[PDB]
Amino acid sequence: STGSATTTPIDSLDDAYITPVQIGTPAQTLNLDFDTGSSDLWVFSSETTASEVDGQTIYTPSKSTTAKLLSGATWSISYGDGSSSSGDVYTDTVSVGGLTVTGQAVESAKKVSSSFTEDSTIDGLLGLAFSTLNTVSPTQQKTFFDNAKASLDSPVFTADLGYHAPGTYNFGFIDTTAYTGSITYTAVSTKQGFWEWTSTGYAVGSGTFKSTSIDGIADTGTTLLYLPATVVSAYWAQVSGAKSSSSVGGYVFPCSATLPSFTFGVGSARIVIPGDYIDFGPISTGSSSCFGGIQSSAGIGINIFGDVALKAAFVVFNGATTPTLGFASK
Ligand SMILES: NC[C@H]1O[C@@H](CC(=O)NCc2ccccn2)[C@H](O)[C@@H]1O
Repeated sequence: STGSATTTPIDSLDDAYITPVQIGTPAQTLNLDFDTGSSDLWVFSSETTASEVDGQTIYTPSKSTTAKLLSGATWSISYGDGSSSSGDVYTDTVSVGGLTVTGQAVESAKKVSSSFTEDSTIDGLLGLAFSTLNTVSPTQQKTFFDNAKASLDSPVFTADLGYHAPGTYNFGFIDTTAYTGSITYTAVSTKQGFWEWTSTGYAVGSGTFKSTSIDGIADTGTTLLYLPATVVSAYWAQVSGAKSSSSVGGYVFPCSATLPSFTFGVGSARIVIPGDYIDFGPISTGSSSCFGGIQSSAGIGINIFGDVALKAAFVVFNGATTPTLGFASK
């Protein structure tokens, strides 16, 4: 089997991407944030505290003939940005782009934090990291990908995120028309439950490539590119007027600037992030100070190749017995 679904930016800045997902019988379609940095599939639901729902589409398990309460199971997750959610668990039929999994754990939110409430466009998350990170207790549950894997033509999914444009998540096959040149594959460590890999270095604009190992995770659920302070300082030094602002919470730059590209290494291959991918617009409405798309990982504990990096590439998440990651230009 295979699946193919279009993923769409939630706003004009590509702050996140949503992908339609069919849950239950008859189908209830929710727009979920596919997140390769976490491993829970959770949704706004008929069980979510009323005051914490503001415009989201909810899952109502009582209206699904295939929904079954997973007795005694609860879940609770907190993300790197401090957001969080929790609730109980159903199993139900879940389909993504024509690919169907029966008995998928669908985690129903009873509580969500304010940032989820305030985002009317995201109805929940679909985790695509390794199932070892799944928070369901007392019996850990598998991700959609892990459940589907055996049935897929090939045990892979691919992320093809657009810049200010729709893109595609494919499951079970590699669309050879969706990228240019070749796909370069690189080793993955699953020791922390992430798609963790080591970049071979970087360049700023037309500058010389710096060969240096940068360990980090491929995370579709993170907006920006978070890299070591040395690397990030070298980037923003090439932008006149750019500075790190503690009040704003990162590097900002004059909105009149032209941003240089940023290149990262994948083995001997190179992925080039165009400068305008790194522009996340005015820090507040009407401001002439703009927020940068490359930020320091110093306060995070990990480097994160988020959407800013990934949308410059066609990315293969290879879930073979020994997982690997593939990157191609496009
Ligand atoms: N500290 C490492 C962990 O932090 C995550 C980064 C994060 O929170 N991104 C934003 C975000 C918000 C809401 C939902 C999903 N992502 C990584 O995926 C790891 O899991």
